[PDB]
Amino acid sequence: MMVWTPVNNKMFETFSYLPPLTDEQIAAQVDYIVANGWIPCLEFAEADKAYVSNESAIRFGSVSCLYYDNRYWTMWKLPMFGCRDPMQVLREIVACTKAFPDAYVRLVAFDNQKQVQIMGFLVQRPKTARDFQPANKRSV
Amino acid sequence: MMVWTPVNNKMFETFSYLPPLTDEQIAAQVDYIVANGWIPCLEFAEADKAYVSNESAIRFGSVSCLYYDNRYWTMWKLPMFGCRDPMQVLREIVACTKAFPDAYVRLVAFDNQKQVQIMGFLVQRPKTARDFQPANKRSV
Amino acid sequence: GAGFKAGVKDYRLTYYTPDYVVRDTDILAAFRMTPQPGVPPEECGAAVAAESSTGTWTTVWTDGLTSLDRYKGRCYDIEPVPGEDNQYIAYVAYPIDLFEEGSVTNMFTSIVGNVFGFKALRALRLEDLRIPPAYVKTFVGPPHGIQVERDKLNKYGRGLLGCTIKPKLGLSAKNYGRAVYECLRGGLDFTKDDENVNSQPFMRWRDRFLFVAEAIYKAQAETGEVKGHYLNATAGTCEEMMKRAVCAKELGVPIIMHDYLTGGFTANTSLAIYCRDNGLLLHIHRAMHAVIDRQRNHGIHFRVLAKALRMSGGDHLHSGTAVGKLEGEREVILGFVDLMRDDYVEKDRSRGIYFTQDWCSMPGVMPVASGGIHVWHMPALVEIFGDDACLQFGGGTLGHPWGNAPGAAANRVALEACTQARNEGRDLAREGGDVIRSACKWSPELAAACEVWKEIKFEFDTIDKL
Amino acid sequence: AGAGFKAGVKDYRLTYYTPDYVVRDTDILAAFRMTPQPGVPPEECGAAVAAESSTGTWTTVWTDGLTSLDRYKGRCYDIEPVPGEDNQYIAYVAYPIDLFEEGSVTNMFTSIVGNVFGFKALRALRLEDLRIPPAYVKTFVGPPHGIQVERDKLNKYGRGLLGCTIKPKLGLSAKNYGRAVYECLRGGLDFTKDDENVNSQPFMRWRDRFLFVAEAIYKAQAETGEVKGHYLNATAGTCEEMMKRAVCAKELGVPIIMHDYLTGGFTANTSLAIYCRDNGLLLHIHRAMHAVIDRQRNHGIHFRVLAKALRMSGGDHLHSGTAVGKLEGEREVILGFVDLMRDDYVEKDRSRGIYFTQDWCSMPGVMPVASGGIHVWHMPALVEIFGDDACLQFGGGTLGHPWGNAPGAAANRVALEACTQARNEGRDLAREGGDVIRSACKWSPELAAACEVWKEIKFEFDTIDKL
Amino acid sequence: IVGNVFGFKALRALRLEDLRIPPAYVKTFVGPPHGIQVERDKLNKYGRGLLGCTIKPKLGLSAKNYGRAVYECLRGGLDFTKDDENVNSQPFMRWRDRFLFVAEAIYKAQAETGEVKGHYLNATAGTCEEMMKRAVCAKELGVPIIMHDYLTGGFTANTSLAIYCRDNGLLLHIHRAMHAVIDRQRNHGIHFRVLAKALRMSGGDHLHSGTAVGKLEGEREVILGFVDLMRDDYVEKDRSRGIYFTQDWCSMPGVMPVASGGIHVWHMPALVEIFGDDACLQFGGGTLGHPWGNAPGAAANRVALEACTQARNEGRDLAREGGDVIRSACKWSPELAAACEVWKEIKFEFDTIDKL
Amino acid sequence: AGFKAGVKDYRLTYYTPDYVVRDTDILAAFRMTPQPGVPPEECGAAVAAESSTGTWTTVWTDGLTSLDRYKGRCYDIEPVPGEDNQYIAYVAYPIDLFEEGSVTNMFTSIVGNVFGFKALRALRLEDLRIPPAYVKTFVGPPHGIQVERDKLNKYGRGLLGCTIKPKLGLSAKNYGRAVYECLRGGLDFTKDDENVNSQPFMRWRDRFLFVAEAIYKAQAETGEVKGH
Ligand SMILES: O=C(O)[C@@](O)(COP(=O)(O)O)[C@H](O)[C@H](O)COP(=O)(O)O
Ligand SMILES: O=C(O)[C@@](O)(COP(=O)(O)O)[C@H](O)[C@H](O)COP(=O)(O)O
Ligand SMILES: O=C(O)[C@@](O)(COP(=O)(O)O)[C@H](O)[C@H](O)COP(=O)(O)O
Ligand SMILES: [Mg+2]
Ligand SMILES: [Mg+2]
Ligand SMILES: [Mg+2]
Ligand SMILES: [Mg+2]
Repeated sequence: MMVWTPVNNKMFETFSYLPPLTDEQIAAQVDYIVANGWIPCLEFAEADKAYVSNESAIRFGSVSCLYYDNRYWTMWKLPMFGCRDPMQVLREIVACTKAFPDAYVRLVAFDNQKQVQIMGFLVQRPKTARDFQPANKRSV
Repeated sequence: MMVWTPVNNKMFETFSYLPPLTDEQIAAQVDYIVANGWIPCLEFAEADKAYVSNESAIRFGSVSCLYYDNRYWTMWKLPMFGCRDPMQVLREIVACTKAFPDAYVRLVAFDNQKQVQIMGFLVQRPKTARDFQPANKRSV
Repeated sequence: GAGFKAGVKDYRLTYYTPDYVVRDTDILAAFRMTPQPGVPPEECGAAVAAESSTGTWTTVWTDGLTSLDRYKGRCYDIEPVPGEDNQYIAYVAYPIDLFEEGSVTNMFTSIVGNVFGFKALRALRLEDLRIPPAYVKTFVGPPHGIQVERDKLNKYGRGLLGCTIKPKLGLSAKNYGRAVYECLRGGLDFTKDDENVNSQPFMRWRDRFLFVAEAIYKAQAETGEVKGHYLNATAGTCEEMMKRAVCAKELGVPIIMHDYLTGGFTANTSLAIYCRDNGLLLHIHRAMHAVIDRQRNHGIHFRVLAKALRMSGGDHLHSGTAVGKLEGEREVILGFVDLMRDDYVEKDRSRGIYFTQDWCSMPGVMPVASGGIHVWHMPALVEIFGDDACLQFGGGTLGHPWGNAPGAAANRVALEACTQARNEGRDLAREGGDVIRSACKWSPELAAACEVWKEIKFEFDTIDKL
Repeated sequence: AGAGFKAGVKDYRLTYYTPDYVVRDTDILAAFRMTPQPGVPPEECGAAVAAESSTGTWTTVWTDGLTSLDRYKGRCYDIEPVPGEDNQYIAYVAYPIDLFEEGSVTNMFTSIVGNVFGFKALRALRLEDLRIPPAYVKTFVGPPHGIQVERDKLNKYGRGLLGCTIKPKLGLSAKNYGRAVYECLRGGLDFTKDDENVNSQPFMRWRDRFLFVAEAIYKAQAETGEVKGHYLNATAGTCEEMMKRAVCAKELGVPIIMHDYLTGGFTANTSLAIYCRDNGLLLHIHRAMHAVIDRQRNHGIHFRVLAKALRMSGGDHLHSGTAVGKLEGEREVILGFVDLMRDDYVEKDRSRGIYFTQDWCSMPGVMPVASGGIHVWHMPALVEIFGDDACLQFGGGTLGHPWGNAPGAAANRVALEACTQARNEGRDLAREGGDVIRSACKWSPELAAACEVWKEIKFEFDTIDKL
Repeated sequence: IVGNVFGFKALRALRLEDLRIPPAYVKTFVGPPHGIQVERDKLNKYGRGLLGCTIKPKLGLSAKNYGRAVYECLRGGLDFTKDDENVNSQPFMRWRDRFLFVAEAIYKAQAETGEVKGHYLNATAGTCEEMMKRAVCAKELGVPIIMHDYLTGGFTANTSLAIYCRDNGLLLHIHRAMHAVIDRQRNHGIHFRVLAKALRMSGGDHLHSGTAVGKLEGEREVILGFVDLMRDDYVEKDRSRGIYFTQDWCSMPGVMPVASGGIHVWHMPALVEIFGDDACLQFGGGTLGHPWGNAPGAAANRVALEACTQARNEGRDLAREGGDVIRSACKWSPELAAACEVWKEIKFEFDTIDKL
Repeated sequence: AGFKAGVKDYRLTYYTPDYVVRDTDILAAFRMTPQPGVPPEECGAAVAAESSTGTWTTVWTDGLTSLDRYKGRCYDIEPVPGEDNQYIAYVAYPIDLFEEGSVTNMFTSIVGNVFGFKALRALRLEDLRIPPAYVKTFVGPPHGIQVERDKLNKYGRGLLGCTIKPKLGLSAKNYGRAVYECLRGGLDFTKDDENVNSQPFMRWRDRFLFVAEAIYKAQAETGEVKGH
């Protein structure tokens, strides 16, 4: 029996239980966005604004149900409307992570028919983050 | 497309989106107070009391609408009632910043007919402040 | 014109109207009908139309005070059923005027109230209903729906993962919260009360709600992901049901559940309205449905019960698994999953969709695949449902040899590996086993789960055939 | 080492088939007519049903060890073959009282009938009967009033009560509704009623109806000198709308409301029954949708279980069937659950489908209501089947009378009183019933007119729900 | 006053130009929940016009996308954003979902900028009961400001809401939707100045006043007349601005004029010159139409506002040097420069219908 | 199609002369008077745009959603006979644009801002097509004609009413005196003048009370149901 560690084992929603994505794996996900005609977009946040929190609820009556701070991140430029070039998305990842090397950065895509984010995953975490485990240190 | 930075880009209400005011620009603003017969006043706060916060709302029922801590700052002496000399205002700026070199200091003016503060801007921030950007670093 | 004439006449004289052109505001019903010997299909269809709308067994004078043409239900078409000597699909049209606005209860009371018990028929099954936009618009509908739910949870790009705590009954409130915490922290988005977990001597509801809240918040802080547990508001009275929903609201937790058929449509609609007004997600359990919907010859098909739930209100509804311990064929499930999720679903008899259904922007309901499923089913589940579903592993989590957190991790790893493979262009029907086996190489949790349930399948002759 | 956690699938029968179990007097018992898939032993199928309606799932869970499964598990403790059936068995399951929420029919159903009917490993499943122990019965408020209190409140004794559904089902205006109700009540009927599907609709809004019906009720009562009522329908889309309608009836001072308990649901029904108890309204229960569940022999839930559940949830009247009318239900089957609805104690009697002795521990009885396709010639049979403690309803049988509602009411009332009198005098209604009716026709033109119109009218078909 | 007389056969046209509301009647009204001075004091905002922005497209956005747009707008230097007048509760976005996401956005932008932020959450509804439900939610979220369409919801509902806002500390933004049905034509109807006096009495903290230079009609001199009637305690008769009567408000609080509709960065100098500091200036398309997105759009408008305010304070003539002040600010502000380039040629100049 | 910042003609998105109206669409007939130099098509499109989804410049946020699904559509323009510069513009609004059961919201979209646009000289809404699927969202009248006749027990002739005069200035007791005298002579109803609410000369609750007395007196005297 291996034991799933509760210590410094923060996750990041979709694909965070898989081994870290290679550049080829990221490119494959970008090709999937393009193949489906979805709208690519990058979002970023400093480390303090990265995970869901409750601080604004100090101002509330009994209305905190499904309210969390830090769900919204900051938009890198605009969603890439009309983008049909995966290399364009990859170049924006490079540009975003260069401008904000110490931020968390995620790639998302929007479907305008459902009007919902249709995919998303973390593409950068700051090098100073110590709150996560290698795939093989998730259980001890 | 340049991206407005969410990181360490705190503002300070009126004039904080312009380049930092020169001494000549501050003097022009003081002349404007005097020309209009308004009452000059200085206010100051230590760094922890500078920005609006919510801590007192822990004591509240559902009455936090338009309540914030740190709107009030500390009055430097008294409002300069009957002041018609801009040099007098500039001397109090020097006096206030010398007594509190590590405080935020703002210059305000009151109109007693409307009974409202009629102007205001930051004249000093502590040298240790790291939560603001120079004008050319606000976007990336 | 025409005097009142006392006495019995054939229903078909008034209620069989084969040349009637249906109106776009009519509610339409497709009845699989088995007449008694000696009862013509036309008279049997007319009897069903009559006794679910305006008519009784003998002529009444009071018809003359009103306009029967305006109000009567109309059997307007009868199809023979291929392969059946004594089965017919009778199509009935009901004027919109017959129905109370916003009341699924009233719609069922007319359409399925008395007609199934008539001596003159041997069996009757309601297969489908065409709910027109003008009637759909009278309903509040789901508290939130799929898009709003994902937005509130901040969860995108994969199926959601859930889990029913086991044993069904017998756990204390504290042990319940202990199990919930261990499940959620390993990678599941949700856990849930079993359908029959309400308030009982071994575990009172408010004790459970409190310990579960502690568990939710511990797992959320630990993982950095939004967590929830469907707290059961199902109760003996509307007043008890509401008390439970209020407590969930006051704890700030995301989601409650209701057993809509055993609690009932009246209580369910009330609860869905409460959830809308207070921002709670509402998970719907379909306990008792198979009493009604299992047999081909008699009852009400689940697709009708699913449409009724969408109207009454629910953010999630159980849909079946195809591959698990409970019955429901893939093609049948795909039909009503479209009816649950989509805005517009074209008639498609090969999936049992008898009518084109326009939902006129009523939010979609998240299908929940649950019951006897495990890690090896993951590729098939992802292929069937796509991302907009919740997949639930009760035994498939709490039956893991290393406990709940490793169990949750195994299911989460399997889901994400399948999703990734799907996104990369892989064929999950063919390559699913390979995707799972590849993931086992870097995931000891998954490998342990795969080993335990490798031989486990549920394959039986299907009762509810199209 | 002791018994530990072993991950994996094992047969349900290892835990949930306990053929030597001695049932406790607090256990809830279920009789399931079960049709296993080929290759599934009856023991494993009975055990799967017991497991998945109580404590177990498809694979072994470690959490069982934190609790005591022996204390909480459902137990298949007996399996009978069904005579005449190659692949049908009656599986008997015992549920500890600890499994159930007090006072909640909803929760009892959720366990016993929640998931098991959809299991791939069975082809069909029908819940035939339930043994509700006194210790569980006592947790329920029960019917708002019951038969004795109802008769006392109405001041009605010595005969069946007579009722009538207003027709057409839908399409009448509020004023025309109250007009028909007035004419029905004044001719001798004790009650009229909203059709089950009459709630609130574009052709007639509920509160307009309630008011005109109140006027009609009070007019007929003043005119006849007998207490009158009309079951006003509180069935609604939400609990709040249901309650508003009950409140309006309370504020009008009228005797009785109705609820469709299966389409409204048990949760709302129990609430309404409690409201009726607290405000002194009679509660008529309509069983709309039951035959979706209860018609077929091989699958569903027999009506007798649905009737027991209604008694527990709360209702002063419940529809029982007629035997002779337009809707199915055999005389012997009906007599079984009529005893279950009315009586305090009912012994096991498989010849009437009573699988368990039932002790109601003083919970009031529910008035059976015979309704649907009945007329004056059915009266002797109806009085013979039910006795005085029933309500007999003639909708078409009143509003289909050639002379109108008041003559139609009077004919039904004359027919009831003539048959009751003959019964009291020692006459055999099964043999002399036609003579009783023809004798009454001689002094009653209203009855004569009704007899002439419906003389040839019978409803005789092959019964689907055979024992 | 306007109940039956406009329909009389014996007249061809009737227009109510002005009303003299006497102090003795003014004193019977609760009036604005807060007014200009109290609003500035609660927001801690002094020395410049306030800046707002209507989210676009008008309809069709989801609750989450609404909050996303709001956060991006507020974080770039706008004080407020708002629901469009017709954003109430619809199938594409239910109100309570919006309120919650918008609260998140408000609190994110406020923590990010260090300035108090708000978004006018629309309480306009089909019934008073729904209207109040929405106000209550705003109160329980602790947010500063809600809005009401006072003509389409109506005076009875509006007065009730203004009283609620007074009792619960909520700022109340008033949208004048439907006014032009009534106030556009010179020969018939009711002049807006009367509709503005009525709003002041009924209760509102903000009221749309027109722009003079934007896409909707209202001449500078006409606007200046009723802006005085909205803000000031005492306004002398002045027929050259359409003021038929001397109006004494007997200390009833002033209403903040809101200039909105078809305005952009190049209009800034004229807007500041017309209104002075006590106004809210709103840029919907003028923010969400910026080539670089909402935050750069917000920053451009904020920079333009502050640059004009600073030039004004220094003694510069905005009426006459407005372009130079804007062009100077473009040299250190790429955001402003991008906005100036896109909207350089854009003007709204048509013959005025509502002439004095 | 990406985001292009800047102003373009409304007619490029909002004039759709080949649109087939849906049976759930709200339809509006606008009598429109454009300013000189504004084509009827651009004027109709501006009305359609600014009463539904559009503003004066292109917004990037359109791409997050489906403008085709939500936009108001000027689908037809008729010249007005006898008029050189008047047109009937026909606009179609998707049912999704409207709050269920809210006349307030329907008016706010359709007549909210467009009447004040500089680019038009005049605008009149002539008619609206309220589709069944929208009508059904409204509770509607408390009773309606049939139910009113039934509650009053009045059939076979017009009902007769009467506003008490002088409009203002009568005391509560005089009001009830006048009401009684009117009702007892054969009128079915009397009424408060529209501007009679509650005033120094007559407070509402005093009037309600005296009027009740009058209603019941006249009803007892005549044997006919009376109201005020
Ligand atoms: O009670 C149960 O069996 C479950 O908790 C699943 O447990 P496991 O995960 O341990 O199998 C669910 O309620 C069923 O899936 C309901 O069936 P359906 O979804 O068909 O309505
Ligand atoms: O709708 C009807 O058909 C009835 O009103 C009877 O009408 P008639 O009197 O005109 O036949 C009753 O609701 C049925 O008896 C219900 O059946 P059951 O009692 O079997 O539940
Ligand atoms: O709907 C609109 O057009 C606005 O949101 C502005 O949009 P833009 O900022 O994109 O122009 C405002 O409601 C109008 O200004 C109202 O007009 P007024 O102030 O005259 O009442
Ligand atoms: Mg379960
Ligand atoms: Mg009936
Ligand atoms: Mg607007
Ligand atoms: Mg009048």
